[PDB]
Amino acid sequence: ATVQIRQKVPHKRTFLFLEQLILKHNAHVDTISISEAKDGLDFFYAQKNHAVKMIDFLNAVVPIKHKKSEELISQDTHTGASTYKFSYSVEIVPICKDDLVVLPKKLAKSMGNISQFVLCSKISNTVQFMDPTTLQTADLSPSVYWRAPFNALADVTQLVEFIVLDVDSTGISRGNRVLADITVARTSDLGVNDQVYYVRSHLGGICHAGDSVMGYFIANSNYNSDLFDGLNIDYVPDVVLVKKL
Amino acid sequence: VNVPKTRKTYCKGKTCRKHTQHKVTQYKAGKASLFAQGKRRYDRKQSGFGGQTKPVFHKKAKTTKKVVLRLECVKCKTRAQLTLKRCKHFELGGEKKQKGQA
Amino acid sequence: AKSKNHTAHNQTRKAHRNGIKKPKTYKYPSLKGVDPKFRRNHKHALHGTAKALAAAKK
Amino acid sequence: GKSHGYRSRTRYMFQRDFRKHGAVHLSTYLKVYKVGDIVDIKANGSIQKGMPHKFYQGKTGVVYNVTKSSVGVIINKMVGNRYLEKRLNLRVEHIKHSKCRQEFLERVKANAAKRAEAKAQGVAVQLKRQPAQPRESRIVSTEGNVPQTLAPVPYETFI
Amino acid sequence: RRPARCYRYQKNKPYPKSRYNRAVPDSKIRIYDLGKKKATVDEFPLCVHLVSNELEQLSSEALEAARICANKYMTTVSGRDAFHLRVRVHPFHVLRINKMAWGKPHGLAARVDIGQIIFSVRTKDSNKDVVVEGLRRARYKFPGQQKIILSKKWGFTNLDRPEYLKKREAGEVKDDGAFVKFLSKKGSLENNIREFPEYFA
RNA sequence: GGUUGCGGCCAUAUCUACCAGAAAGCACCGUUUCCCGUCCGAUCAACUGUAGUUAAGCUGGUAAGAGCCUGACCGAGUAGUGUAGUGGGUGACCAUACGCGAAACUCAGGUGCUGCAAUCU
RNA sequence: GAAGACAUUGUCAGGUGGGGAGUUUGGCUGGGGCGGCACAUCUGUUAAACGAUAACGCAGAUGUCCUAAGGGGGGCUCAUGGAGAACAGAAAUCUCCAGUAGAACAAAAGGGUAAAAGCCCCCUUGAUUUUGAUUUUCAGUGUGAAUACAAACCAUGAAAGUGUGGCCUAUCGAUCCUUUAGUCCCUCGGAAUUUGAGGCUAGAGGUGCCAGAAAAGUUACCACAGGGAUAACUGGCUUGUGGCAGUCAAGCGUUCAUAGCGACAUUGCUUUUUGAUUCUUCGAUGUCGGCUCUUCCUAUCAUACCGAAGCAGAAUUCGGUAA
RNA sequence: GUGAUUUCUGCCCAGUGCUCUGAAUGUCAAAGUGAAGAAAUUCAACCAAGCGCGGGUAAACGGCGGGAGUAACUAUGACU
RNA sequence: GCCCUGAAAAUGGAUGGCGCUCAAGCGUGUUACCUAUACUCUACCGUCAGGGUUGAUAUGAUGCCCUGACGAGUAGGCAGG
RNA sequence: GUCGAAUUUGGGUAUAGGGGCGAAAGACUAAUCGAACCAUCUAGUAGCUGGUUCCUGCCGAAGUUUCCCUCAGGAUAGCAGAAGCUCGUAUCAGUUUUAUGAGGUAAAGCGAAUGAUUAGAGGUUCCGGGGUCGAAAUGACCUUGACCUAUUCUCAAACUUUAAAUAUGUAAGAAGUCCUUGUUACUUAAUUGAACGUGGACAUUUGAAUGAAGAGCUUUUAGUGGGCCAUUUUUGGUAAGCAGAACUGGCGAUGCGGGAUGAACCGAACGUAGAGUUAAGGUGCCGGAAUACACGCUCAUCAGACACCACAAAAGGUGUUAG
Repeated sequence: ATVQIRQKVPHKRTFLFLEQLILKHNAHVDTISISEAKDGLDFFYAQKNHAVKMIDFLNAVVPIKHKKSEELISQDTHTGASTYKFSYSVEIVPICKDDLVVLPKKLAKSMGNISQFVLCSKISNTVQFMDPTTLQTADLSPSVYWRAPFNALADVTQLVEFIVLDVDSTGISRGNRVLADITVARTSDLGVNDQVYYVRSHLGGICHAGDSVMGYFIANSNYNSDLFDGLNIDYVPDVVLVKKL
Repeated sequence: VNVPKTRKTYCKGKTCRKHTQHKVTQYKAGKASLFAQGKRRYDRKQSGFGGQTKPVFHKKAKTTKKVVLRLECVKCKTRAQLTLKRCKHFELGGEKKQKGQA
Repeated sequence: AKSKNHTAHNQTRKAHRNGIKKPKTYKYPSLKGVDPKFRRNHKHALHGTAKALAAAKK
Repeated sequence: GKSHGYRSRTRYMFQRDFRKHGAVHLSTYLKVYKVGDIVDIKANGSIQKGMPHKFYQGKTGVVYNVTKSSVGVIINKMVGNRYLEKRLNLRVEHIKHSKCRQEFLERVKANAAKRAEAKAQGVAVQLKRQPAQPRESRIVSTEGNVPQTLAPVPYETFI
Repeated sequence: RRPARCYRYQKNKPYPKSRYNRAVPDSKIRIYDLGKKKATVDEFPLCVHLVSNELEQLSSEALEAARICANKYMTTVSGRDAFHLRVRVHPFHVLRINKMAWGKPHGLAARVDIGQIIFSVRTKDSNKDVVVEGLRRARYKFPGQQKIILSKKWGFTNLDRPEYLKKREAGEVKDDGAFVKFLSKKGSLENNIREFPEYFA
């Protein structure tokens, strides 16, 4: 038996996180050995039944999709139990925790009538997206994802330093001090001549003056997704603030 | 990457034929503009029964476009195109680089 | 159904049936690739020495 | 995956030397190349511009073109049952004369002198080379020279 | 563990531990010098070798088992301070097992050639018959066919028995602690007087 | 023959340690108005060859020196290797036949040669 | 009687629509699936001292980054060690001597580099225009990359000179369709003007299955052309493994190496295990087990005669001839 | 749909379906209306159903776990 | 060195069989002898190449004649029948 | 099993093919059902199996390169035949010698760099950590460790100063050499160079060896693109009549003498015959040919008898023979 775990992302973030949580509940009790790979790691389970216990652990914490195959070794004649060698192929959804993700049109109008240009907040069993301009959330089960798989537009490496000047709140809040207009300016164009950006963000409560936040700076990127090309360009924000520090 | 807004390169406009100052802007695609020839053909062929008659490309693998610049001369106003390599971040103008900093 | 991928056996005996023969030479080789500053002068040098033997020696 | 780059398998062949690193000496630049000079190719590893492909290490060609920092060299190369005529453009650090051609020019000047001098006397030009001949008979002397008898040795180990 | 008949002949290229290998089992043999290993060269004149005669591979553990059996014979007969054994052969070649296609590292092996010395013992002249039977009981542990040759040289020094005495009779031999340094004519003349006071006299 | 300028091959020319250097040449050296350049006339610039020295530089000599370099019936026709056998051996591998042939080691010697122009008891 | 300019029917237009129709559901591969990319590429090695060379061989890289990390000139020397200076220590700043690269050069590895190709300053656009010749993979086609010139216009430097992107080896893409720049030229064919449309020359929008289709499952109800090119059974080669037998002796056997046992090592046999391989059969060799019956083998449980013992007898253990 | 009788038929409206005496303008075709143009056209506003939001729905499809701390110690079919 | 022990497999069997013991065995040396479609010489066929020949041969110069070498073959190509 | 009822059954009549009917099996629908029977479109298509008709003469292959949703298939280059054309010692060559280049394998090296590795010794402390004299020291005095100097044992496919053999580049003269001096828009301070010439000189030893059933050039087109074996060099594998490569020879396509027997080994390549002599192997008999000659060894209650090849080991013998 083998639970082949794969994720198609070069920068592993969720793949690091699964190694920490596999040890907390300590699901690795029945591993004969642990091998790794290019884009994941492989496990070895002395009986068939120890592997099905593990997939039911992975179903609760991370979006997966699995299927099985087998092969013959012995072909025993008397009993009939021909001692096959099973294999389980697990694939994770390639969206990371703070990706910039442009939704397709049919999927965006199905859930919440949300705008297509969202972030990600809860990387857990369902993937939760969040519109940073106007706060509204929606969940995406893996059964809805793999029937039409898309990609993430950006990743956690295209983030730029930003320096907050003030926090101008509008007042409406979901649970986390929503829709604060933030006057922000990059670390690069701070000392040189004055260039100021002004944007809404969900980061209203934990944000104060003189602080460093990270965010996507859309105005200088030439993306090449067709979902991004099928938008209305003069509605796209310039900056999407992601996190503090 | 970063390119400046003012670039001095060769002009070919029947009066200059020499290096003059150019302005640098970024290339934008342009509208699809139906009543073109392939569109009036494709508008005829879809009509009727039979459904989709042309292939629709799905398996896309790139993540960047090449950056194209259009260089407009300031004297004779004769534009010229000039391409660059693939890059994920293209802004022009700001952040002239300084090496010695904290 | 695997197959034999690559070999160079019997490829030398096939080449030595018709011969590995030279391009074998020419007088007055072609001036494709020569410095074009040289070819532009070399045109006029032959035209003068043809005119020189034409009028003087007959 | 397989790899067939422009300088593959050239780890040792383009190394410089032992105790000959650094800039090149100036007699390389002062040598003069005319059209038709037989030149050998030996790729210098320091000068990257104008550099022959890894096939042409050691081959020998004819100069047909002379330009600013470079020469043109024709090389016969086999593929299949056929010799092609392939032209290169090498910078002058990578090129050098073949002395075997220059020693032929020195042998021609001797052949003109042997013919002209022996025409005045008037017999027996004798101009060709000859391979080495089996040697003559000769009488060897034992005077002050006794033949020293030898024998095969017994076996010793000394390990 | 596979029997050593599988791993007997030198087939593959030498495959040593390096930064490309990164993982080996530990060597079975660790200690190479036995007996009184702080003894001058003027003490034990007679040297006995064990020369191999077939081009083979000795495992690291066949070197270990023979090293003990040659030891425990010689100490019980002539005492543990009457000999000096030195294993001339170091194992470095890594053997691969295909434990069910590339092999995982399995054990270390030696690369023994014809004429190569495996063991070497230097003793007294009177303590000769104990040593030859001592290496004889180490011969059953190795594969192949080995033979014992008495050395014509003084101990481990690459000089013969009469040749060492005439250089030792002049003040040309000084003892570094386990081995002899020699005088050379070529070199500086002052520093050959700090060393060797008995010569030039 | 000494020196200077310009080089060629790039250790027989470098490296460590002492000693000697007539004549001229180099060099150290002396000043800060200008030209220029520095945190600093130290480096660089400029002015004087005057006030001073061969102490260093530099060339040369010594060392049973270190390195390098040519050699050799020095090791060695050894290790290797092409070709041939219904040759040996259970195999591993080794012999012979026709040919080619190292490196280390050992010993003996060596310690820059030269081109163009100038100038010197 | 109810109904009434509504419904109804006719045509076009959005929504819904496995109730139904049509099709598709990659390749390599120690069977096929899962994985992997050996499917485009790069360095070192395998590779057997020119070149060429394979496997799901080994150790690793790539889909980027850069108006400076590009181009030219000028200054200057680094890694590290030693000896010194308030706070100051193993690590801050300052100084001196040694310092052939042991540093750095955007990145994988391998080349290369010392009055530079490194570090620090000054000025910049050659990362530009016009098309040809050549090298590498190669059919001497494409695409990618590169080298050497010519005609122009420029950068830098006192000047020689170098510069047609990154010190060199990888970093990327056809027809059709859309689009922009260029000459502001050619055509819309009864004749003109203005709009629109079509052309020429040079770019971009992309095919990663990378010489480039637009594409989900299941069949234990199954079908046809075929394959022993290829699996499930016997035979064959092999012996890791399984089974069996030797040698050598450290030690156990209350005090003694071998009565009986035998650590650490080492040489073998066997084909009743199980693996490996795909040679024979897929126009079929009826594929478990038992019942029934004959013969063969010895590596001997019993019976015959013997040898040894830590064999007093009894009972037992070890070994020989012997099927 | 389940399958005589006796006896019971627990909790869950989130997903997917179904459904409604629910709010109003996010999406929003043809026809029609307004503006620019000499006109082909172009551009904007308006904009039915359905979707989306909100409510109901398990004898509809189906689902029924984990983690901590409670006056040393202890952690439940307790409690938070 | 030879030889013996080491040395155990299933139908009855294999230095090819018989059999061999100062060999009809192993090591080795000298001569004689046996025979392939191979080599040497001659005849015969054919193919190929180099040649001679106007007199007729009432004919064939698509013929007659001279000299020399060569001959395997599936797939396939051409030629005379 | 059931036998008075959801019973059995005649005749009439209704339901027809993507349709019927079904107390539900994908059952039945004229011996046909996971979609009938009959005719036509139809000689449907196939990269997949089977067959493919007369003789002789002559020449005679391929399983390899690049590309393809390509791997049971084609295009393309290769090998092959045919038809020839221009010419007839042209100048060529699976070869060697002379001269001259190029390379980093075999070996070698570690008191040579990088990287592993053994043993003691000589040193060094304002400066690793432990005892002692110690109020303490940047004191003295032991031990354990680090470094350091001179030695020592052993190594390397991805280490190297050095560096073979075998292979491989070119040259060995007519288009060549030398003297005189014309041309130009290139080049030079300069009729200085450059490149091409005019005119004269220099011939059979006109520039090493051997061979040349001719040399050069073109057009067109068949089959093939499943290969396998042996020696030496080699990769994965414990190993394989296993998998994957390098140079040459071979079988496939090919008989004949020999290995009893066999696609591949050893001899040797073939028109029909006669005579002669041999190759590889053989000469007790089957069997053509010496129960020849000569010097020794071995006696086996499993002898031994011929390469590829059809097997045997470590270890022991006062069996015997020579050292």
